[PDB]
Amino acid sequence: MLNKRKFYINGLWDDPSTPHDLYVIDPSTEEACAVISLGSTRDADKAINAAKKAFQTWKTTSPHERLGFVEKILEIYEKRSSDMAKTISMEMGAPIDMALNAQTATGSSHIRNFIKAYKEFSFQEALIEGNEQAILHYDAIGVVGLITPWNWPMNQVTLKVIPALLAGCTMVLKPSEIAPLSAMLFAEILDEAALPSGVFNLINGDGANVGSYLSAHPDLEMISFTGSTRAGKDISKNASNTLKRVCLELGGKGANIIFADADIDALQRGVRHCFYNSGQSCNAPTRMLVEQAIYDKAIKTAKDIAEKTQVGPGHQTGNHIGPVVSKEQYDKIQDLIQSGIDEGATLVTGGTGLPMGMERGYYVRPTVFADVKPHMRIFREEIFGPVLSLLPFNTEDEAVTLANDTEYGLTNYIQSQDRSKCRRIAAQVRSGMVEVNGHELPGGSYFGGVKFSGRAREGGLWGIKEFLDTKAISYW
Amino acid sequence: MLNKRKFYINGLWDDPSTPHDLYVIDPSTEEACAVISLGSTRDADKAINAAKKAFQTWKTTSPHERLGFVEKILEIYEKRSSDMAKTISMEMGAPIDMALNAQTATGSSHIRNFIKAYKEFSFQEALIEGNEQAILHYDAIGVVGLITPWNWPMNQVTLKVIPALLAGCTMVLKPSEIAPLSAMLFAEILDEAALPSGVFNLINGDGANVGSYLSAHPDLEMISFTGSTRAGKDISKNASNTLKRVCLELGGKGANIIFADADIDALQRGVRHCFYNSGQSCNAPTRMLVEQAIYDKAIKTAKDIAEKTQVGPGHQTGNHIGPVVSKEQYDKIQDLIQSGIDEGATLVTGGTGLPMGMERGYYVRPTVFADVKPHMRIFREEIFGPVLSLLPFNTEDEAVTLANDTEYGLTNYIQSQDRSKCRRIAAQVRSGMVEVNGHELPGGSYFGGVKFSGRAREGGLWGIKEFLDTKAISYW
Ligand code: NA
Ligand code: NA
Repeated sequence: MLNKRKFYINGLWDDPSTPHDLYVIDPSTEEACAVISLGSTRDADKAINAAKKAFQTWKTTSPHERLGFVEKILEIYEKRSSDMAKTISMEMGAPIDMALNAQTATGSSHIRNFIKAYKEFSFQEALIEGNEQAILHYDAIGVVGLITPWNWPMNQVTLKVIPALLAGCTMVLKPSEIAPLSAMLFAEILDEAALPSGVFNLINGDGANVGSYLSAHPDLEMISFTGSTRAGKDISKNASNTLKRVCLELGGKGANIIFADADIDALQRGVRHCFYNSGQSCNAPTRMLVEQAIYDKAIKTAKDIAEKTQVGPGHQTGNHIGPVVSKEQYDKIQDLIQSGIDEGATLVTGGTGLPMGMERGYYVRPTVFADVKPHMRIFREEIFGPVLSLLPFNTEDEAVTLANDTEYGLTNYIQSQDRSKCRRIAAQVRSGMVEVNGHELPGGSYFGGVKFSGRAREGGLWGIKEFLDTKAISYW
Repeated sequence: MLNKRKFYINGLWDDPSTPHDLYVIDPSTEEACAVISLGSTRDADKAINAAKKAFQTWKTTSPHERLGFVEKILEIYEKRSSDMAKTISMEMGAPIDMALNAQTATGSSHIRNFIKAYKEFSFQEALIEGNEQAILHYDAIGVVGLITPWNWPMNQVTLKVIPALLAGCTMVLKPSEIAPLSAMLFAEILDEAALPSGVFNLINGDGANVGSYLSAHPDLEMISFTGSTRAGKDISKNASNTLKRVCLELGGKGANIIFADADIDALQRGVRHCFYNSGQSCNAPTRMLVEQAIYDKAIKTAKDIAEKTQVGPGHQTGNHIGPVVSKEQYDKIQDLIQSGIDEGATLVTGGTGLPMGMERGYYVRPTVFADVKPHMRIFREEIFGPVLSLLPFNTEDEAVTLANDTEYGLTNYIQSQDRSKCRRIAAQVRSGMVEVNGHELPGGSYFGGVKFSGRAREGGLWGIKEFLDTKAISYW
């Protein structure tokens, strides 16, 4: 079992003020793989003090020198990529192939996209096009709090730490206490990159104590948070007394609108996307809304793909899905699956319990429901397991109404070979992102939602600017 | 006395659910000039219901038609400009000349600047320059809550209602209960413009009941608030449970850094700016930091200008300052003036009590303190009366330290004929805006601060975008 009790504060790994041990569980086995410390408010004060002190000199480094640190971080990140993949796989259950090619690789892709964006960005520019007197200046917002979850850990950590570096901020990161090891290795990457003492600090801890304490701390000027909508509301409440900037990346209940004229592979692509990372993706397309004409075909295709979707441990190679991350997550998912049965949805395949043959680990069966109705829990609540809900629609208006019947609005999805129809529907759905016909958003695009999904705009230029204040100077 | 008890809801002036009378006081006389109703949560629900219903059709109007309404609003606004000036003068005490040429005229200037900005704006554009596949879409954020204060009423109302119109939002405005009449006339302007029923709604009320209730209401997606920092924190707290966008324009404690090499008129300009609108400007330059070499000259100039600054009623023509807006404001200012004396600052001129000869009205004497120290209340707290604080500095670093010794950061000011020195200092002061050498920010620039001054970006393109969500479509 790994001894990982220390925090990274002011350039050094140090003990917490008081021991408060927590085992990190490997969800593929149910066994402890490491021990960490849950920090107290004193450990937070230490980290924040180190960051405030560093900021005074870090804010005066040139963009050139900051970019050089980020390039160095990328170089060491790539060198440690398979250590990172194994760590992620172990702590949160990602099957090892996808732990390397998606969990770890998205980190490197975000880093590169920040680099490209930074090269196009200037800290001064015209305030009004064609006025050569007044100027717009961007300033480091200050010392910031960063809070990341367990589901796509390096995706979420790189999206926050890199633009904060480039902006000239210093920071305290609290990663997820159920998957902190990847962040601790990221800490080692930054230390090996010789990032100046106090610029980056890592303390472990929980939401109710350390997370809330950071969000209310008077020496932080911003909190960047990725996590559940429930937690985001409390972050926002705690931050309001010091008028911090609050940037939130929260949950989703994505609709995938599939028309009869969708390309051949639309249905398969959709079902596969739902189960990817065992459904533990805030933007996963979990409500499949299918035109009446191909509804029976959709059910049949979802059934086939589900039955062919293997489940297996994180440590095994291949394209099975892994366990879900925790017992508590497993229990919530089982309850929601049972609710689908009890509320009268059609159970197409899968259901409650461990898949046949698995004796231990938080393995959830790939599950499909059909004839799901808007009032059902499985329609409304984010499940975060490999659980798809299908229902039909008859008109474009009905599809849009169903897609918009949610408080969330992260990514919605549309499949149709009719470009005009794609455009009409894309304009009417209420989300921060829309993926049409399996096309991903380009590198350097933002990632973020509207309404209960949060309104953060992470990635590329958007992401760098969340860590800057603007200043309008009337004569430069 | 004017009978003004009605609310403007769904295209009609109607009675409140239950009478709750409040006299509007004319601060030049201490007498009631009108009676209004303080609304309840039921009146708010009515207004919001009217707005939600209107939004369904208002969001589909073209930009062309929305601009046509705003042009019509401007035309009627200009037609009613001297009614507006008299109303503002009466309800909050602005001397009538400046009630027309600044209080009312800034409204028209903001409207025109939104018009210009709207003509440059498009609701779709490229997501990434040079990518012709993905597209950025702007969508009306939804039904919004607008809350405005008493000090620059039409400035603050036009900054909120016009960009919300152009963005395709519907809205409920609650103006200040101590200066609501100008907003009610603005309501009549919009009604005469034939703006569709329910697009714009006005209910009167207070902060603790109606203001808080709007900020927590589940059918509003955004709150735009201009007011005190204390109130902004509570707006933010109430809004967090529904994850609304919250845009805040709060108070300030502006530093005016005047070097020995400032232009001839720098000192006079500074003192005059402090007393303008009787100091009731969130961005007023209330801390004058003077290079040691010209400190005695600064004191002497401030004294002369103060002694020559006349006080008089709102209804009289001329360039005297008027009363402050209320008894409660007057009492707060007197307390802060007395604090300056008690804490040992040098009283240069003015002080406590009514100016000689004034028998009634909330008239505050133009007051100057010198040798003010950072711990003094008059240095730290926003006074909102005609009260200037002077102190010297010896080095550039000392000036910057003093200017940044505040939780506020709205507008800071720098006077020096050394352009290099202006640039160095402008880059180091921590504010959303910096006015150098008496140069105003250009039309279409934003107005807003950082930290405890809020981070709203009102005006021009910035202001239109605060009422829009962004949507990134991967294939258009
Ligand atoms: Na774990
Ligand atoms: Na009044």
